[PDB]
Amino acid sequence: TPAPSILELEELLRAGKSSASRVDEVWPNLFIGDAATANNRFELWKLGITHVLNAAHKGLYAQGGPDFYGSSVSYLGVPAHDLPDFDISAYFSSAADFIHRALNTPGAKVLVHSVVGVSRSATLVLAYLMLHQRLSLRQAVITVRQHRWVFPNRGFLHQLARLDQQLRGA
Repeated sequence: TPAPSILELEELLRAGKSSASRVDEVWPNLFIGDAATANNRFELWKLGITHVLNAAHKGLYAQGGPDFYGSSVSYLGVPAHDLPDFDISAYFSSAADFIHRALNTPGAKVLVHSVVGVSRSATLVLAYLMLHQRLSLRQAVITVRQHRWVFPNRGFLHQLARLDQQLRGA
């Protein structure tokens, strides 16, 4: 079965959740959210978030230790731009390892976020699902789309389909 075309991807992406929420659990203890969500440390505390992957990080790519004040014990900042020519695939492995290590830690919960929680953040979660949860791209999309409306840009879609080809041997 070949990897899906961009057109097919986009049709898969539009079929799921008609919903606007700021943050959604899309896989056990794994959340995708927006900037508003990431910038309210009290609500992250209420949610039980222990690990934060900012897919729209401003600055150099960087990991962080525990938050000066907040509940977060570990931060990863991926300085992606939401552009089709941006090489987000360079961060798939490191982002996916961060997520994996956290979800294999009893009691941890991970929030991956970006400005609107639609493209940069979802792209990394899709790659995680493919890398570590044995899912094809289509299956990663079907998984996520039930719980949040997501829509990686076409450049990112290409990169995820390349990854789907590499992992499955097309």
